[PDB]
Order: sequence, then structure tokens, then C-alpha cells
Amino acid sequence: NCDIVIVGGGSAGSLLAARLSEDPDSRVLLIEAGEEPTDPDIWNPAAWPALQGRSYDWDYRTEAQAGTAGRAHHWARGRLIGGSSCLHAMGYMRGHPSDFQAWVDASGDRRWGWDELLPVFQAIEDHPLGGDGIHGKGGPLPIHLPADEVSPLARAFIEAGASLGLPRLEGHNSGEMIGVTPNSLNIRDGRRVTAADAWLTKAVRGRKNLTILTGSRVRRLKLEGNQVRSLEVVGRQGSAEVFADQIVLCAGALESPALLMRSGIGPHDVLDAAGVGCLIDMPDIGRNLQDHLLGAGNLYAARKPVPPSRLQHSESMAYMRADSFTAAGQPEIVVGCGVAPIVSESFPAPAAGSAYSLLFGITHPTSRGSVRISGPELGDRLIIDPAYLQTGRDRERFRRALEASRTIGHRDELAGWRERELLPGTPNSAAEMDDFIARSVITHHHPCGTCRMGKDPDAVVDANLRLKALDNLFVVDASIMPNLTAGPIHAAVLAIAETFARQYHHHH
Ligand SMILES: Cc1cc2nc3c(=O)[nH]c(=O)nc-3n(C[C@H](O)[C@H](O)[C@H](O)COP(=O)(O)OP(=O)(O)OC[C@H]3O[C@@H](n4cnc5c(N)ncnc54)[C@H](O)[C@@H]3O)c2cc1C
Ligand SMILES: Cc1ncc(CO)c(CN)c1O
Repeated sequence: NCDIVIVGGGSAGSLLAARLSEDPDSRVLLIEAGEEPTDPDIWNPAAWPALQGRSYDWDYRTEAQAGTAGRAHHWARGRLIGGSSCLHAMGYMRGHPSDFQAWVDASGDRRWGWDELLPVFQAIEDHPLGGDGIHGKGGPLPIHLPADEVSPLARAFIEAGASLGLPRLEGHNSGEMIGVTPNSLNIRDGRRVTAADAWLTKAVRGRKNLTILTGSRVRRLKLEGNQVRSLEVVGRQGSAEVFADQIVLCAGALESPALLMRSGIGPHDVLDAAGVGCLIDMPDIGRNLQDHLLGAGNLYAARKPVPPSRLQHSESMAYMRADSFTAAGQPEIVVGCGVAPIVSESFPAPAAGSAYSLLFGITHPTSRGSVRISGPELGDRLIIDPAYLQTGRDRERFRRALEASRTIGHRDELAGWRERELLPGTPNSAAEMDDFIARSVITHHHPCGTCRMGKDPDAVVDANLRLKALDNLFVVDASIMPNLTAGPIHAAVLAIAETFARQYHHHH
């Protein structure tokens, strides 16, 4: 209610609603644009792709991308309690320690380093290796290490990678991320487990100091001096003004910057062009946009029927250096085993069961894009330019990734499954490879960076996640990430939320 308002009930928001309200002297209101879940397919891990295009998916469309053969891309996003966590591939990857070293350099604060994050990840995790001093034990989020249920295709892929020199890992989360392993998953008893499941339990929801408001969109934050004084909330019925002492934005990589721009906080020139009065000129709001790509894909005809995944279809990412299968350290590329024959819209889909794809990507793209509001209204679509493949480094590294994928794909360890390669076949030059890659890449679903945390004067938030231009507004979601982690970012978003919860309880 009165003390703190959380905008957006997604991954970070669900965690915060629970954690902030642990203080009985704190009144917490959670405002979510979507509805509570009712669709049962949501908890079926193997149904995650079918979830897209449904009612609770924002379904943004990017600008045409010159670096991906002029293709425009669809960006699925959760619009319901639990957010993008409902739509997940449910992979759990903390990231690599060096990923977070970059956050430390950017933020000027040690709290964002692997060593300090370690107890934070551990507080979040309920992991089967919990107790080893590295992984968490007894935390709200189950982490599952698949073994028996791993697809024989995925095991064959893992063997192919292992034969090449990649070490065998138990999940990606020990601080060592390069190697071969089934992906760790947020699954318990065969059921997907979301942020909302883990943190917004029946007990938490029963707290008299926690109020959850659904089907309600925050349209503008209203200012008085150097503070946010109230929020304008738009519901199925009409609009209403909500007051608060502290405001935390958890609307995610697209919607957090959009809310700020609608409120007249952002690039003066962007707001002008959107017809929004400028109250605080912050040039970096909406900028620094990053995302991961996967090439869809190194497609193989199967020598025998490919049986449906007993997990989540994309069962094993192999992170590695771009120039060697034996070298250790921070990942540069990734090749993943897709039990489903996944291809972009640029290719015809093979019959089900008849093919599998190896997905290939780069782990730390240097390209940087932007999100801008097109007008003042909730209904005015965002202008999203991820700037995919715009740097020479990103393009060169993706050649390395495709090359790594084909090397793994053609190993004897996969001869039991492989009939022959369907894609890319025979690219005989850099340009031909570049063209196939540009036609094949799709989003890995990890948008972030649009409200970047930094120690420099024009960063959007400081190391405490406070919007630099105001006293009582915080941004606590994927938008603050200075840079992408090597792999999927949900663990990182949750780590961001937990460290902010700890900071709030520490200073109040
Ligand atoms: C299909 C898919 C699969 C994925 N798979 C994985 C995976 O396997 N592993 C992994 O690590 N990551 C994965 N991700 C990414 C991960 O889910 C997100 O990075 C993470 O959930 C980001 O959380 P967040 O709190 O920043 O935003 P979100 O979880 O997206 O939450 C934003 C919430 O705020 C609400 N909201 C937005 N605007 C407003 C407003 N104006 N007023 C009120 N409410 C608002 C939205 O409805 C939403 O509920 C996947 C993403 C997608 C789309
Ligand atoms: C397209 C896609 N494939 C596989 C995975 C497995 O982690 C993810 C999750 N980001 C994904 O988005």
C-alpha cells in the first residue's frame, strides 16, 4: 500500500513483493498489467513454445534489422503474474564470474561481483548440490539437475562435445561455465516453477501488508520536486491515482524505460518526437539495449525418429571459447542441442520427429540497440532496434559459433542420430556464411540494459539501483544490467532483485 509500490509482477517483481513484505512494518503494493494465470499449459515444461502468441504475451515486433537480412523479429514477453517467467524455457544459468566483473567495473561497486553475489544466488537456490559452499540449499527456487530424463540425443551431443575436449560439468553454475552438461532447470515434480510460484506462495499472499493489483497498467509516474509523488494506474474500469513513499520499477527491459519516457523522463529529443513533455532529460534511458541471438539452425536430418523431449526441448547448452574446445575461462560462443527441429521463418520446417537442430550463438554481443516510445499512450507501440549483428566482432564470433556447431554436429558420437546436415550445407565463404547466419538467427529472449546501472554521470541508475535524478525511485529488473551474462539471464534478474531486497531491509 503506502510504503512501497512495485510496478510489474514478473520475475523481479514477484520476488520483491514477497521479500519487501517480510517486514511487517512495511506496506507493499504490487501492480501487475496482466491477470493471474489459469492456462494449465503454463506449468507443462514441454509446452513453453505453444505459450507464445497467446493472450498473456505482449508480442512486441522489432524494427527491420539490416544485420539480419532485413528481418523484423517477434519478442515474446510475459503479461500476467509471474511475467516472462511464465513463458520461460526454464533454464537456470547464473552466468560466469567474469560477466559480473564487468558489472563491478561499470557500477564501481563490489556488491555486483561474483564473490558478493555468491551468497545471493545461494539464498535464492534450492539446489541438489546445496551445502558444497557454492550452490544454494533450502532457497525458494528449486534447481533441478536432469540425468535419467535427458534425451538420448542430448546425451549423444554431450558425448560429442566431451570428445572434443570440453570438460563435463554438473550444471553451469559452479563458477565454471565452459564445458558439457544438461541445462539446470526450474522444475519440481515434473512441474515448471516460476518466480510467482516460488515467492508469491499462499502464505505470502495472505499477508495483511501485501496487496496485489492485477489487470492494472501504470501509465505515468507523477513528480513533485525530486520525488515521485504518485502513480497513474489504468485498469479495465478507468484510471486512478496511487500514492507511495517509495517506487520500484520491475516492468522489465522494455516496459520500464517506456514508463519512464511516458512520464517525461528520458531523452529530450525522443520525448519531443513522441509528443511527451520533458521533465528530466536522461539521454541513456532506452539505450544500451542488448539481447542474445541463436542461429536456427544447424539443422540435421535424423537417421531415426527423434522422440519428444521429457523436459524442455533445448536440453543442453555447451558454452566454450571461440577458438578451442579445450580452453577454459569466460564463454565466447555457445552451441545448444535442440531436440526439436527448430528453424527461423527463413526456412521450411521439416516434419516433426524427422530432424533436430543445433542452435549456435555468441555469448557477449558488442552491438547495442535502443527502445524509444512512439507516442504518449499505452497503445502506442514501442520502437525497438536491437541492432542485431551490427559489429564486426559479433559477425566474426557467430562464424566461430556456426563452425563449432558443425564440428560437434558431425562427430561420430552423433552418428547414431545423424542422417545428414540439411542446413547450412555448403557455405564456401565468409559472405555466404554471414548470409546464412543473418537469415537464421532468432532472439534468445534475453533483452536487458535499457536503464543501465553505472557510476558515470549519465548512467540511468547508480549502484544502489536508484534513478540518478530522483530520491525515491528505483529500477530493479533486467533493464539495469550493464551487460548480458554469458547465457540465459533469469538467474541474474533474480540476483538483482534479491540484492535490492537486502539493501532495502538494510537501510530503512
Ligand atoms: C519465451 C521465453 C523463454 C525464456 N527462457 C529463459 C530461460 O530458459 N532461462 C532464463 O534465464 N531466462 C529466460 N527468459 C528470460 C527471462 O524470463 C527474463 O529475462 C526475465 O523474466 C526478466 O524478468 P523481469 O522482472 O526483468 O521482467 P518480466 O519477468 O518480463 O516482468 C515484467 C512484468 O511487468 C508487467 N508490466 C509491464 N509494464 C507494466 C506497467 N506499465 N504497469 C504494470 N505492470 C507492467 C508485465 O506484465 C510483466 O509481468 C525467457 C524469456 C522468454 C520470453
Ligand atoms: C530459444 C531458446 N532456446 C533454448 C533456451 C534454453 O535455455 C532458451 C532460454 N533462454 C531459449 O530462449
